[PDB]
Order: sequence, then C-alpha cells, then structure tokens
Amino acid sequence: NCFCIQEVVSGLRQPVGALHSGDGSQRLFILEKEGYVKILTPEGEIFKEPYLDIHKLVQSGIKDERGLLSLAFHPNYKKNGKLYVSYTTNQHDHILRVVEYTVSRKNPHQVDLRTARVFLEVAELHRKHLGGQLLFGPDGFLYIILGDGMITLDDMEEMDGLSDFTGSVLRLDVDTDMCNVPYSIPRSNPHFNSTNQPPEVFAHGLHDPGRCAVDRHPTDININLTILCSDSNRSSARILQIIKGKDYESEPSLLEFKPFSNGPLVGGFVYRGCQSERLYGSYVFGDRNGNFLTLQQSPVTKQWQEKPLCLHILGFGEDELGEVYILSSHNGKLYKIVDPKRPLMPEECRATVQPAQTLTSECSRLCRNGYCTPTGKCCCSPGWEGDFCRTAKCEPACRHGGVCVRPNKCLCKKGYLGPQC
Amino acid sequence: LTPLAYKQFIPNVAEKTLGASGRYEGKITRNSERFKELTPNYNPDIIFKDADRLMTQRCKDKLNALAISVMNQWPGVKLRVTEGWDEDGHHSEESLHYEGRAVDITTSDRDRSKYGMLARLAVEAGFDWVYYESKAHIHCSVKAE
Ligand code: NA
Ligand code: NA
Ligand code: NA
Ligand code: NA
Ligand SMILES: [Zn+2]
Repeated sequence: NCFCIQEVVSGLRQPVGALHSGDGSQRLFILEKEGYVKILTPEGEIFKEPYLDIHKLVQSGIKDERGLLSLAFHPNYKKNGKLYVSYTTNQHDHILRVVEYTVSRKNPHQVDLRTARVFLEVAELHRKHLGGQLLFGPDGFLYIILGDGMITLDDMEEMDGLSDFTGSVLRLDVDTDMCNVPYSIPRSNPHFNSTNQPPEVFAHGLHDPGRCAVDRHPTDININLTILCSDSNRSSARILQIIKGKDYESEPSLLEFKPFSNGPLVGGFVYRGCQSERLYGSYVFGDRNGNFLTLQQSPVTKQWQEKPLCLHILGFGEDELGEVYILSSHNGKLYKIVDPKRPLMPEECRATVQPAQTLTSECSRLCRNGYCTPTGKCCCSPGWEGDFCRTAKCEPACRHGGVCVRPNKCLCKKGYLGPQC
Repeated sequence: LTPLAYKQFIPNVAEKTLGASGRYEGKITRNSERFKELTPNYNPDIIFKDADRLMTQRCKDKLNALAISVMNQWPGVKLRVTEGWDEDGHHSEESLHYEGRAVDITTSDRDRSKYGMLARLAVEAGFDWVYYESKAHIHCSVKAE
C-alpha cells in the first residue's frame, strides 16, 4: 500500500535534479543550483572532484529559478562522451544558455571545459517561467522545454533581440556531419525548410512548467513518445504526443486537460524501474511538501484517474536501473523511493557495473585543429582541411600543385616559383 | 515583389556599417543638445502604439514614404509603429532607437504573415537597413547627419 524512502547522501549544496548517462557505470550525476555537477557511485559515495564546475559562468539566486537548469547525456555518450547542459548567465535580466560539452578524454569523471559549444542563447526579462529541461527521444533528437518567461506579447512587439523560442518545445538534430552550424533540423520538424518560421520550434503552448514526465513507452501503438507537463501560471496540465515515423507539416497541438485537483506541484515522472512492479508504468507527481499522487490513462476512453501515493522537495532523479529519487532541502539531501512489498534489489534487478572508461572513439583519437560532432566528424577550424584537419590551407590557396605548409607559405614543385606558385 | 525571409536583413551586412545605417555616435537624451534633431511625426496614416513620434528627418521621410506603400499594398491596412525613439532604457547600448534612427513596425491587423512583405516594402521605401527581427515585429533604421 504505502511507499518508503531511504536517505543516500546529505550535505548537498542546493540540489535541483539528478540523472544517469546510460553507459553501464551506474553513476548518478547530481545537479546543483549554483553550477556544480557531482557524481554518486553505485555504492553511495560522492566524488571529491566535481564532474562539472561552472559556478562562475552561471548566475543563480534563491527565492527565483536562475542557475543550473538541466543536463542531458547523449544517447551514445559511451562512445562520443557528449553531454548537453542548460543554465542561466548574464553580464535584459539574464540569458538562458544551452551548450554542448565533452568529457575529458583523459578523465571520464570530469568534463573538458574547453569543449564548450553554444547552441542557444535565450534572452530573459524576468526570473520566473524559465524552464529549460533538456531530454532526448527514441528518435534521437534533442528536446528543450522552455517556459514563457512571462514575456508578454507587448514585450516581444516593442523590444529587440528577444528569444522568440520561449514558451515552446524545440527539436534539434545534434547528430550532424555539418560544420557550418552547431546543429541541424529534422525533416520530421513542422517548420523544416521554412522561410517564415523558426525551424527549431516543434510546438508551443507552455508557460511555467515544472519537471515534465517523459513516458518513453506510451501505451499506444502509434504514439512512440509522450511528455506530460504541469503548469501553474490558473493551473492545469498539458501533454505532447509524438510519432517516430511521421513527417510533420504542421504544429503538434498541446493537449490541455486537468487531471490534478487544486494545490501546486513541483514535477513528475514515469516509473520505469524494476524495484516496484505495482508502480511500474504509473505517472507520479508531488509537491514541495512531499505530497505525492499517481496518474493513469486508459487504452479505451482515454480518461485519467488520480490515486494518492502513500509515503522541502527540490527535484527528482532517476538512476540507470530506473529507480526514482527525491531531492530535498549545506542543507540538502538525496532520498530513494522503495516498494516495501519487494526486496530493495530483487534477483532480477541485479546488474554488473561496467566502470566508465576513457573515450576511445576514432574522432577523439586523431582529431586535431577542430572538434568532433556527435557523429564523429572532425570539423576543421579556419585554415585547415582534410579528414582530420591536418592539411594546412593557405591564403591565397596554393596553385600549380602547390602544397601549403607554413602560415600561408605555398610550396611549388620543380619548374614553379612565387608566393602561390 | 518578393518578401523577406525570417531573420533576414538587407543589406546583408552589420547594421552599423557605412553600407547600412552607419556607426553609432551616442545616446540621445533631452539634456543633450543633439535632441533638437528629433521631431514629432504627425502622419495620420501611421499608428503609434505609445514621445513615440520623435525621430530624425531621414527617418520621417523613409517612414512617411512607407506609410503610403502599405495602404497602397493592402485594402484599408495602415502602417503601425510599435517602437521608435527610446527616452531611457528598454534597449541595449548603441541601439539606434537611442538616436531616433530606428523603428519597429507591424501592420494594423497584426497579421504576422504580411510582415515578410512589409519588410520588403520598407526596403524599397529606402530604409538604410531592414531586418526581420522576429515574428512579432520588423526593425528598420536610417543614417544620420
Ligand atoms: Na555566481
Ligand atoms: Na534531464
Ligand atoms: Na517536415
Ligand atoms: Na510505443
Ligand atoms: Zn528595433
């Protein structure tokens, strides 16, 4: 009937959320409000050195949603070591930035800060309704949920340099062999190859979303992915459904129904764990006071039923096994949800821990004078060309079978002379 | 006439280059002597959302020439100005709105679809730099004295 929780770690520094990377290492990455990402071993100890540390770049605050917002590991992080993080920064109240990083090819437990690669920089006038949740879909594309930021129409109608991305969901294909751009746009996308609309935008209708539950195994056949959010602005919930094999010509509409009852709501999630068999497949949402509930639709009728879940909250987490976590409020700690009806670690939930290893990919190996795309392509910096950016490129370029070597020094074979042969 | 694409600008260069609206000399306030170059535009064929009518002559001309082009383009549709000169704040430094040389415009009916062609009309109107800034409005600017 009732659920129980066990503490895991304390002394945490303003936690906001936690997740895994899907690489066997069973490491639990813990996001901290002020710009730190700490690692938790499958055992239960916190590393000394932070996985990520950008507290200088991120301008947070207490009250105020500013700070480290979200982080998402690439589906193939095991190979490319690519991750993506969203946070607020400044110098217009601030900027919501979305950047790609790459773990050190020397140390798997810390990211090379030099590998920073900015994708989006959203202008923000206030410090509420920010959003910024990152996530991948079975399709492989990167999703980005953004609140409206309280940017009224008047605001966007008389001010320059405003996002035009706020209050909507974005769809980005990060797996590109293109270099002139940070990312590409899926053909699936509605505004793909458009001349009047932002190709990035997938759908809109958001305002002040908490943590949106991501059901990756919808009970439907056509729907391959569904995202359920909880707004507060009034107050309701809205969900976005998605089909894998579908080329969008138009904007997917956000379903605005009202499942919940009255009070606020921090966020939610869909249980994919192995620990509990009864909680499996159930949506779970709670508030800041530890009050939880479960949601469930139906194959037929498609009606939603709400059942209370027996048991200050800041956020939730999910390890590789699917087990969910609670983050509360150096006061800050992590808990773990456990179903008393079954053992803490059933004989079937067992899993061998494959420690995180160094990047051995082809690109990470021999790619200099450029960067590796999540697909392995080495995009050369200016003045370079060739597969892995070793072939020097002069200015002007060498002619008559001329080969560039030094800074703009062509090299003419026998019979030719001159700066460019 | 072909419309301007989203996030497209003409000329295809930085706004504050000599080819476009030229460099930025400084913010224009009231206690600044250069405030006398700014004068109200009382064109009855222009909608001011709202001291939003103050602007430079070259701006008044290009804008007045555009006001006609709009109602000439669409049936009973006028040119609407959402932002012009900024008396203080509301903009990042070096914004031509601080010099009354820039304007943000939309159609009266707020038909975002027309915006593309609107920008084009502003280009032919003689604006030194037009830019499809966003879905919500178009940004135009001219040079100074
Ligand atoms: Na700080
Ligand atoms: Na996430
Ligand atoms: Na499409
Ligand atoms: Na499915
Ligand atoms: Zn403007």
